[PDB]
Amino acid sequence: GSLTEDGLSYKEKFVVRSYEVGSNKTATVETIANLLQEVGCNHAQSVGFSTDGFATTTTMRKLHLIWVTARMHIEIYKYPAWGDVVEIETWCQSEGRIGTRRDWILKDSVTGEVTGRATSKWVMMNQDTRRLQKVSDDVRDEYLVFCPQEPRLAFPEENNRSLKKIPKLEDPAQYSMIGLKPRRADLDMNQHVNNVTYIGWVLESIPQEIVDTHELQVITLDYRRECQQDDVVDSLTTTTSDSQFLHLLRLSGDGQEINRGTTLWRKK
Amino acid sequence: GSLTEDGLSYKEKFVVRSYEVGSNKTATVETIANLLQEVGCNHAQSVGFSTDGFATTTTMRKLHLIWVTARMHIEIYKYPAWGDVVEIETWCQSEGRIGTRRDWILKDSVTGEVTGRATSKWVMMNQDTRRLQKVSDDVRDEYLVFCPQEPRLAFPEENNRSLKKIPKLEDPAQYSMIGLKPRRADLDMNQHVNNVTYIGWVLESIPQEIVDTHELQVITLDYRRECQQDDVVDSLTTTTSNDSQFLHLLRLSGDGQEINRGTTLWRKK
Ligand SMILES: FC(F)(F)c1ccnc(N2CCNCC2)n1
Ligand SMILES: FC(F)(F)c1ccnc(N2CCNCC2)n1
Repeated sequence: GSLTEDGLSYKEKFVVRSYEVGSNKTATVETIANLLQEVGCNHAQSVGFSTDGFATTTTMRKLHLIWVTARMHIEIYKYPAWGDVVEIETWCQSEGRIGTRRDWILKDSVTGEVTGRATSKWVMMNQDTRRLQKVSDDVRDEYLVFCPQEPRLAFPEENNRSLKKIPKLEDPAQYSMIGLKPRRADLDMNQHVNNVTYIGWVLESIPQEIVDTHELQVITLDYRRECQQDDVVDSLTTTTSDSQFLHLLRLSGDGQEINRGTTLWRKK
Repeated sequence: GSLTEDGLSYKEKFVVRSYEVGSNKTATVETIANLLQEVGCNHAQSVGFSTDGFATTTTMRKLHLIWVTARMHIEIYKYPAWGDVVEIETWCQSEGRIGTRRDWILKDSVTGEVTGRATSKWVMMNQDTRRLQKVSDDVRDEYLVFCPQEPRLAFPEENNRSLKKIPKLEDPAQYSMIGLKPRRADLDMNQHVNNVTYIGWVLESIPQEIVDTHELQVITLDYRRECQQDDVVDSLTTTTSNDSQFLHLLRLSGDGQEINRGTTLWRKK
């Protein structure tokens, strides 16, 4: 992997592994999400971010601040097959004092065609109190050194899916998967549940017949609260329709919302 | 006219006037460009900018700075007819240290449909030395108070026309209109040549047959240097192409110094 000539974006090639593919011998959406996170980490390291798992700036470390994902949106046109090489380009953009964005474009290395795109919204959080906050002047200045200053968006279209408001699923849910618990493989190097695990948990309540007869085209996931190592989650799903679903992850005990999202599926 | 509910954009309605229309009884592209400038001025006044003809901030007046247009890009799907009401929404965005952008959406007031869109790039300049510069931290902070912080673009599409690099027309030009001079009606309240005058001058070298048989769809104009009140301009045009496309160059009649370059795309009626 490497920064591009202008130093404002990063590219990396990945060979899809045997254990990374589903029943149709193509990468799962979780494999895709792990690759987006990996190229994001490799970009942060190349532009001088911390190497402790938190990917923080100098000012963020002095103020005890960390980034937390607020939203992940992924659209796949073609999932790469086992053994195929997929190239991913990523870049960041500052969004005033609201937070920052990380965008990605996925290409077939052989054909050069775009096979997918993704966007993520990140918000500042004080690491100790867990309280959200605005992005300060000093942090906005650090982002100007490695981000394009003119807008560059993976999802440019006006009123596109990536910015849609997601409603809250009302009981009773059409489908559910109860008692989901993370194991050590679900934790990152800082013992927090990895963001990709929540995508897997959302997908657990989709009926196996849908997965067998449809391809996942779009997934939009909001993040509200974290699942701890000893927490238990229930994954709920209702058809809103292509097939479209509304999703909700909540703690098994008190029913506290951890995530909400939507998925759009195309018949194979 | 008024700021919208969130206070991050501005809207205004205009009734197209008799002297504002061309041969097909619809607004000229110069009428459209004047309306964009007017709604831009009304937005700046509503968010606390100076009222002297230079749309300046408190920090800009302190540092003797002004904005200058670097590029204007306009795309029209339907020109409003004489007597029609056109609604225009405008907003600004900060582009880091490079400069700022002002975007516009034009709608038919009756149907609610988008009839056109425009975007403009602005660069900081010291008013005394005329030297270009980067946008300072204090100016970027002033723009955050009245601009949307998430990107809002009139031209979102990937490699869209509004960002295309424009080449320099090589002599000899296919067409030309020589000896163009501005009169007092071409000057703004600060005695500088109005930006819309340059659009008119570019269009002067398009043959009348093209204007009679085609409608202008897209115009992209780069601004490099200003024409003074006593300067004389030559307008040059060469066809580069059902659509007709042209390359344009405005230069001073004497020494041939470039003042503007641009392109136009026309569709057969
Ligand atoms: F994205 C987000 F909404 F900002 C988000 C994601 C994940 N956690 C949070 N928290 C939990 C701790 N205290 C309130 C904020 N918030
Ligand atoms: F857009 C632009 F290129 F920045 C521009 C437009 C108009 N004038 C100028 N300059 C800068 C150099 N000194 C003379 C005035 N520059």
